[PDB]
Amino acid sequence: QFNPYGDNGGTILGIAGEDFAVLAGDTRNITDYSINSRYEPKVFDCGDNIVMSANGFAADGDALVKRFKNSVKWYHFDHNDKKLSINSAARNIQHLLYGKRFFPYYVHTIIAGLDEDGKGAVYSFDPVGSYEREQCRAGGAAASLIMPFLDNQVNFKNQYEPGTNGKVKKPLKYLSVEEVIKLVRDSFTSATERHIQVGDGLEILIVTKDGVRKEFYELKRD
Amino acid sequence: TTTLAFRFQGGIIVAVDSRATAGNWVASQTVKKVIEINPFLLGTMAGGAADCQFWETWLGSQCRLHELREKERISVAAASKILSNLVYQYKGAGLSMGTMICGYTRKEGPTIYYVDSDGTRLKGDIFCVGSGQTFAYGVLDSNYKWDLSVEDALYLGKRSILAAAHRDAYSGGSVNLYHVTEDGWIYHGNHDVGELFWKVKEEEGSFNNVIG
Amino acid sequence: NNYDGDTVTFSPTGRLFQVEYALEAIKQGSVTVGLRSNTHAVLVALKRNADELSSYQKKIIKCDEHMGLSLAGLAPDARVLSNYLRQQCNYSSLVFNRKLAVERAGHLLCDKAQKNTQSYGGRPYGVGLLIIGYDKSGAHLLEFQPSGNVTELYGTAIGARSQGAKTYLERTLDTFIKIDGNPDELIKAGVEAISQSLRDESLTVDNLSIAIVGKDTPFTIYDGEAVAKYI
Amino acid sequence: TQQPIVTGTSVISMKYDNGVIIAADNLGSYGSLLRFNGVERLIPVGDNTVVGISGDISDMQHIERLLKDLVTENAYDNPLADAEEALEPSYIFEYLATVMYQRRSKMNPLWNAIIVAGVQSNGDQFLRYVNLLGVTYSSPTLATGFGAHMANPLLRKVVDRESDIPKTTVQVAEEAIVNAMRVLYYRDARSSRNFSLAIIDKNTGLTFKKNLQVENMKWDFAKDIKGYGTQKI
Amino acid sequence: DRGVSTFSPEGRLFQVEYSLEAIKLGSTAIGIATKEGVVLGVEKRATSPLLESDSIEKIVEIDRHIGCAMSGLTADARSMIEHARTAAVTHNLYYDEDINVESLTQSVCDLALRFGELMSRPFGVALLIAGHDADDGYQLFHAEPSGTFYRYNAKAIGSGSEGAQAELLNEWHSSLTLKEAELLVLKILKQVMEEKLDENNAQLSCITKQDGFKIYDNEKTAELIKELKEKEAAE
Amino acid sequence: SDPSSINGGIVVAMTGKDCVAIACDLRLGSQSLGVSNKFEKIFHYGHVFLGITGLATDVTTLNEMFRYKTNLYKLKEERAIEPETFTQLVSSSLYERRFGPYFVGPVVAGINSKSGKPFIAGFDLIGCIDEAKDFIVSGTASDQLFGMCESLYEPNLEPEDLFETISQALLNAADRDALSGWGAVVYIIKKDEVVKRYLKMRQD
Amino acid sequence: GSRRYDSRTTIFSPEGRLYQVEYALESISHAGTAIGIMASDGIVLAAERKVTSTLLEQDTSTEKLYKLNDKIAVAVAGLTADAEILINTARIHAQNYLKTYNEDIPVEILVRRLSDIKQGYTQHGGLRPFGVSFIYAGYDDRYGYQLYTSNPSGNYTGWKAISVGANTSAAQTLLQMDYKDDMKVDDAIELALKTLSKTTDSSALTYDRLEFATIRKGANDGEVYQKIFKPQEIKDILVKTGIT
Amino acid sequence: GYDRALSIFSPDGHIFQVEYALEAVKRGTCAVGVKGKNCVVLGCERRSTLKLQDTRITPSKVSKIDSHVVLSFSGLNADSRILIEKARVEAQSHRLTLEDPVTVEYLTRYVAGVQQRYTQSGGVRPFGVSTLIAGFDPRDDEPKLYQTEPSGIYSSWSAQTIGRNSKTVREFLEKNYDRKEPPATVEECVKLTVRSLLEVVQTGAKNIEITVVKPDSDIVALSSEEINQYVTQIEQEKQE
Amino acid sequence: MDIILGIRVQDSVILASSKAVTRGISVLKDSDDKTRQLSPHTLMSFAGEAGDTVQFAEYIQANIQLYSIREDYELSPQAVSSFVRQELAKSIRSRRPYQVNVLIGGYDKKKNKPELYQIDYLGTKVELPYGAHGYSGFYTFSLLDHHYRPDMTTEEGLDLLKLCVQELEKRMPMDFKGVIVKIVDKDGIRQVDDF
Ligand SMILES: N=C1N[C@H]2n3c(c(Br)c4ccccc43)C(=O)N3CCC[C@]23N1
Ligand SMILES: [Mg+2]
Ligand SMILES: [Mg+2]
Ligand SMILES: [Mg+2]
Repeated sequence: QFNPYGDNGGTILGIAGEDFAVLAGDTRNITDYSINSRYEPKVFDCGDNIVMSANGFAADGDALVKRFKNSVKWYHFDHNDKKLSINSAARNIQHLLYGKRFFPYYVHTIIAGLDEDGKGAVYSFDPVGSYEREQCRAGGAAASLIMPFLDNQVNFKNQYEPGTNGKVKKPLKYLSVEEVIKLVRDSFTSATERHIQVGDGLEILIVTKDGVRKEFYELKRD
Repeated sequence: TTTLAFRFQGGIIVAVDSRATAGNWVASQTVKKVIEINPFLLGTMAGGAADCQFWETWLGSQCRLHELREKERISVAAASKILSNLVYQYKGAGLSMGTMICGYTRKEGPTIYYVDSDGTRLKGDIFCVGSGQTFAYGVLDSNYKWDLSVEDALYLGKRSILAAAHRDAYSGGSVNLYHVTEDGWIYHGNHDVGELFWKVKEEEGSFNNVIG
Repeated sequence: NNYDGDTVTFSPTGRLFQVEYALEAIKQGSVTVGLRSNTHAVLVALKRNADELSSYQKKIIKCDEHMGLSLAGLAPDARVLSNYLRQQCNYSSLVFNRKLAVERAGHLLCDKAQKNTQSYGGRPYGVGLLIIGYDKSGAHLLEFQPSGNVTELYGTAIGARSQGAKTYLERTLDTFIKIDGNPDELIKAGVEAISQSLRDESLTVDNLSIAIVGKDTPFTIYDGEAVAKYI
Repeated sequence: TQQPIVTGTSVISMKYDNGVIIAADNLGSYGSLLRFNGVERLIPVGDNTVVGISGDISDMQHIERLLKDLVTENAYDNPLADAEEALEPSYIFEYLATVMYQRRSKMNPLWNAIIVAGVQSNGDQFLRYVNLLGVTYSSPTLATGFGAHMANPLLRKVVDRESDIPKTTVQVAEEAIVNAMRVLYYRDARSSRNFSLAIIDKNTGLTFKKNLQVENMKWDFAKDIKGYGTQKI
Repeated sequence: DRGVSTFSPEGRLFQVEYSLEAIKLGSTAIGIATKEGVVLGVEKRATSPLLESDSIEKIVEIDRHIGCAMSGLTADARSMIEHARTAAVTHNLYYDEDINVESLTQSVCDLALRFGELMSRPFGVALLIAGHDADDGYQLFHAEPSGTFYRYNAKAIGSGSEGAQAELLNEWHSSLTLKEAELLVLKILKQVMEEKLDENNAQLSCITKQDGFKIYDNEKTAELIKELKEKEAAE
Repeated sequence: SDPSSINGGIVVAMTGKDCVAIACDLRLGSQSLGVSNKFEKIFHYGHVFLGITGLATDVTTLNEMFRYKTNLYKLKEERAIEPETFTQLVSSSLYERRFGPYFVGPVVAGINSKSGKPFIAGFDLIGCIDEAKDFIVSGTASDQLFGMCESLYEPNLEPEDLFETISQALLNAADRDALSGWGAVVYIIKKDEVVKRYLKMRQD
Repeated sequence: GSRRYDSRTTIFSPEGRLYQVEYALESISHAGTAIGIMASDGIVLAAERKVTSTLLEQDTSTEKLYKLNDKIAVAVAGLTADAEILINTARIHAQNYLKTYNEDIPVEILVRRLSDIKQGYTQHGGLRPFGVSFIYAGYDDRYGYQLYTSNPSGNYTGWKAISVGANTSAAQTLLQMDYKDDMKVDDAIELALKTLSKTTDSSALTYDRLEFATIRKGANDGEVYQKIFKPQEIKDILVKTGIT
Repeated sequence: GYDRALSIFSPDGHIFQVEYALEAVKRGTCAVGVKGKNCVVLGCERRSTLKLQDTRITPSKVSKIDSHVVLSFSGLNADSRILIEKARVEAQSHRLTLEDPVTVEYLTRYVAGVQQRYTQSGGVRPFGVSTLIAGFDPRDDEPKLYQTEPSGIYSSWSAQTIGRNSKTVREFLEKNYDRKEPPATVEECVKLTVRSLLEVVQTGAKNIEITVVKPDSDIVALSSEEINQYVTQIEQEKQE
Repeated sequence: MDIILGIRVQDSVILASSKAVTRGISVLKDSDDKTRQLSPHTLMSFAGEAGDTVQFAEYIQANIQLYSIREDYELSPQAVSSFVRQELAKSIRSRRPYQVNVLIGGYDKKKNKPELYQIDYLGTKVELPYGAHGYSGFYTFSLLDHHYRPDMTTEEGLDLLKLCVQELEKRMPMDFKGVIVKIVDKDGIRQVDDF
């Protein structure tokens, strides 16, 4: 019997800062126990200061990104070159996903950018289109390894101020872009150690008011 | 998942938890399980997250079209029936929905309809849906009165979700409260279950089984 | 006369009057100019207002990053044909990862217009189009007629009083074709060309509409104070 | 939904400094029966692209006809069909990838794994993969089926990352490809000795080699191997 | 007879040109755009005194940020309004935002030339579409059965249009207040109407960023009519 | 689960000298539960009689369908349909639902008004005609009916003797079937008189 | 194209009349007269066949009176072929109703249905209307004995006595003169035949030029019987009433 | 399918097929509607050119669309049945989906929409019918009276008439109907409705039909004798 | 849903229907009315698959109300039951059948007789002096077979109905939360508010 789905592995991570946002992902592509590519880009600049990644089954992932990029193009044609805001992009992606409710895109989608007040924004989707704005979200193979670490080191969960013994929480102070990138790199380094599908390379797309910048880092290739 | 809604003297209380799971894995603790259909109507999320989100936003669009055409606020009866008739068309295809459509109009007063993906549409005073529904029902049934104050009713809904969050493994995170009046719903905050549990334990004297 | 009731009827001399009447709608339209060098291609269009309270009707439509057109005649027909071009450009990019050649875009517009001239019930399109673009064989300018006839040119003009601009371009042919790597001078030549078609009115800041595409220049439209530099 | 009947095994390929190399054997298997011994599975498109196909042979012949029709169609009303508006490797791949994903989405796939190898107009090397699921990826080396498990490890020792490509000559690359084909003949039960090899170079163009054979084989050591444990004679 | 989609020798569609004549017979509608809002006004024109005039609905809401006034065969407008309302709501569903006034207008105008031998004839009604969005501010559009739409600072349609448009030519400037626009619509409506203008045979409306689209009460308009009378008697 | 034995019931038909007889039980049930003791399974359109066993909803539907069709037949033909012709109509009507059939076992009985010849016929659920000279059986106790009829039947029985034979065939067959019984009706049919008799039987 | 040859069968005149309906009514005015009379104990249907021949097989012939079901019959005036199309549709509708509700179709519901079919041909489709007028004679347990007529416009009305076809003006005046509410079937039989005898364009009214039918509760007890008269039976009733 | 555009514009901007449909309405028997303080009355003309009619079974001029709304008309009788059927189906569809009966305005808006659709759809002609739609909204005691016409325009009326000689009876209503004080009782409203028809009808015998609709689904048709008593009292006051 | 009972006495038809609505684990409601008035003298109770029950009942109600308005006439109970049977017989060979069983209690004003019809989801119709759907008949029919008389008063019918409900409450495993009882007679439909 023909199975229309597959699993290309990969892990992605989106974090929203005060006036910035990052969307990162490893560059390894796999089937079963084989490596297809050590460098296959997974996070894409979609225009209008929006970055996107659809992790899971790569064929569905490529199809969705391609259709969203197309939706941005037609949004410009139909509405006098108006900039597609991140909230509007998120609602649009819901309809793209729910359109195939009974034959779903087998992916976990994350988009990142800035909202209309210039504040950092990350949105997270399930395969059939349910979505939410979030501060922090890992997706894919090693998501279960990364999220607890982020709960602890970004949101300071289970951390209290010394001397008070559980009475006063550690205050939620804002993180810089340099600080966030450190946590992203350590997240993927740790995931590379303990998850076989994670490795080769890490590509990070950073979004600010100035535009979209890229950073690349080597990961272990075993 | 635990969601509830009940009618009382001062309108409707809606209370939900915030947890979403994929198997044993806790996907999110910050899920918005009350869908703001419009400033006067609320819907609750249980079963399929997308099915509830998508079709209740769609419901908001239909309600907006109704009041543009008829120059009058849509009834809770009519709004709930638009949704139930829609999901009935899809029956068999695999939609998953268990929701309370909540509103307060002039002609009806405070009204709640339980709508469900196999086509069920039930009017009622108290409804509770989700994996932790049985726990919340216990607190509701033993403490509910029509003549509850808005303050006490809000607490009752909060306390009932807490009961479910404690015992049901797939319920937790935080509690979202809403109070539905004739002039529209009012949001009454996000309440972390971790902090709420200890606060309630001390002030109420409950949960003596748990060491704090 | 007796042969102009529909598009499915030849006259005794072999003419199609409904098509000729559709051609007449273009002549009533406002003037628009097209010209190109070897590096860039330019559209210049005189926009028309209803009155002093009204806006000036837009004339130029973007089809892709590397292609777009200007219209003269029935504006809704231009919207239909430009939408079709947008789709075809888009099909080429999505399916073949290939930017649609300007010549092939002209062939597609010809065939779409032709079907409306040989069938009962329908009507010809009532608009003329000037398509500019930059593809793998450089800069291009096309002229579309709703008869179906599409022609590749160095320069041209359509609309009311377009003959004046067309004669100017025919004189200047050897000069403006050589304007390579200088967008401003090529637009100047186009603004000077469209000026040969003006009477009573002159080019103002909300009157003028300019578009350009080239080697390292995406199709962009200039309106308002962005064209004051060229007035 | 179907099942593959007559099938072709591995297709292997890699990039080198001035272009790409691709190879595949000439067998059409019918289950374990080695039925057809003269099957060409590398199909050139113009003088800049070679498409290598594994999996179902009936579907391969269909794809072959699609590519033939693509060349005919591109030439229509196209004065620059043999120049600026010729078919690029990237155009040919994207078309195939579209078809493959559409067919899997109708639950009626073309049961193949495909590698498109070529050189672009600007001299850039093109090498990308697509299969029955519509899954696509690129890498300095690419291989299908058994080749993925056995050829890639050998080819990756020559070009391990992007920066190794300019350091790799056509002689070194071809040598590596030919050795990989020998290894596959040793170890793949659905492979043959006869194969085809194609080189697409930005300077010397398309070189298509037919009727190549696996040679320099080691078998002599077999004479000393006796029994399965304790047997001496 | 002859095709419904036939061109004349001058290059105009017969049916479109004829529908424009039907619009000339319609009751007057006026729109004025300012930096404080857009005002829409109409002549009700009841055929008899026994007709309850508040049931005459020639000004209509499309969305909270978009209103619309009509002139001509007003029955034809109902499906156009339905499409406009659906388009406005649908876009909000797809994009979680308000739709641009121009985009809404363009969507309505796409229906216009969908006739032949689709509907059997063009619409016999013209629309003034007024609204506000964040990108282009307060806007007024004139949607015709030809499929063409022009943006206007001020515009009049219907039987008293050319006399009203000449008056709007002189009176409009870029610094008009909302109050000044209200009186100006009332003044020009009073000029071109057959019957004497009052709160029962004329109707006002406006669209502001803060309050959205609002049809004025008869009591509210009656005060503005009294204010108009006094300021005209003031010189 | 098996649609032909959810409701239960039986029909039997026999030929005699210048006469035919058709009989049926009165039970309708939901498997083990007895629901009705007044569910008659024999219908008539003019002088042509039709018994139907099987799924009760289809029994009712087909009666309504053949009443529909024989009424139109009569209006157009200006005469009552004959047993031979009606038999072909039943066959045609059943086969048109070849791949979504009515779960029934119809039985036709009657005398041709012109020739005076007695006629009976049977069908499977899909339209195959069984035109026996002697007898036709149908229903959940068809095996029992075949046994009774084969031994009790003899040709050229007079109307009042045929009544006894067919009655005893039905009664004793029904008493060996859980899903049949709860009353019984016998039609004795001659060229221009038909007598209907309800039989007394055990009610378990 | 094809527009050139379109007669446009469904348009108003400047006066607000439907051309084709009016012209179809003109056609019907040349058809043989049909009369219906309703009494307290039954209904009579009488109709004149159009200029016949001696070689026409009368006993197997039917051009005027048709059975729709056991309770309802119709008299036809106009194109016979058109009438049979509608008659078959009406027969089917009656059976559809009987299957659905397990009750005989009420007379008016059948009449409304056929009349709506006629109406459709005047408003859409671009086809010519049916050149037929019906007189419906029927019985149901709600209103009892009922007479209706319908014409190509699709309009229908109820009657105590009515005529369609040729010389309706003269026929209706004669019926209006002699009809009374307490009238019985045997009296109505006489009135119908006397009216046809005076209005006919033929020299004399004979059995071979007539079709006759009665709907009576003269059926043994609480039921209704339709009687389509045979040629010999029409000959006898002509002698009984003193016309021949 | 037959697609011919029958309703089209003429050079002077008129749609003649719609205008000729109004001429069919002009030919139809007169219909009148009058709303009192707590009721609405619908009066209808019956042409006495047709006697020997069976009045028990003949289609009545006023039709119930629901238990609380009625519809009368002037124009083609066969055309009106199609509109009445559609209106009745929509009324039940509304109850089924909204769980509330139609408002009088909604039902009017639907019927008017159907009429409009038949003026720009291919292969169809407009309805030769104008309607008067009257009743009370659910749980409301305010009287409602609306009018529709072939073009599809509709509006609310304190009192209105349609059909032949409607110009005359509208003349009567315009001078006799006071808005500040409408007919306070059922008697006064029926009297004014009968009076308005007597300007046009001929004999006050079986030529006048009267239907009274009150709040909460209270609809009754007056008999010959009841109407005859109004006819008698009106002329006895007139002899002065 | 669960238990629906019917009994036809001398001058009326009595329908009894359970109040419970259970969604798997919990009883969501204990006051549910499993009936729809089709016409002034005709009542229909129902039980079957969730959603389909109310959808079917309201669909039938709408159709009978439409007929009543069109003809200004109330259909007989027999005619209504035949319409309902055909709809279910049509439904059973559909893509997704209505899984709904019904009882139709009506008073025929023409014949001055009460009438009770039992129809299952297949379109199996029978006219009965008393009837039920599901397992309800298994517990109650032996009592009805014993005590039932055709000349019973309405009060005697209610008493026999109480005995049936008591037996159900004793031997049935499920708690159906009592029954709503409605009477259909010459004066129309009324609910017994204390049972
Ligand atoms: N962070 C979220 N993403 C969605 N989401 C949800 C689940 Br469970 C899940 C599992 C894998 C990937 C995404 C997922 C899920 O339940 N969600 C509800 C709101 C949207 C979502 N939350
Ligand atoms: Mg690792
Ligand atoms: Mg037995
Ligand atoms: Mg037993």
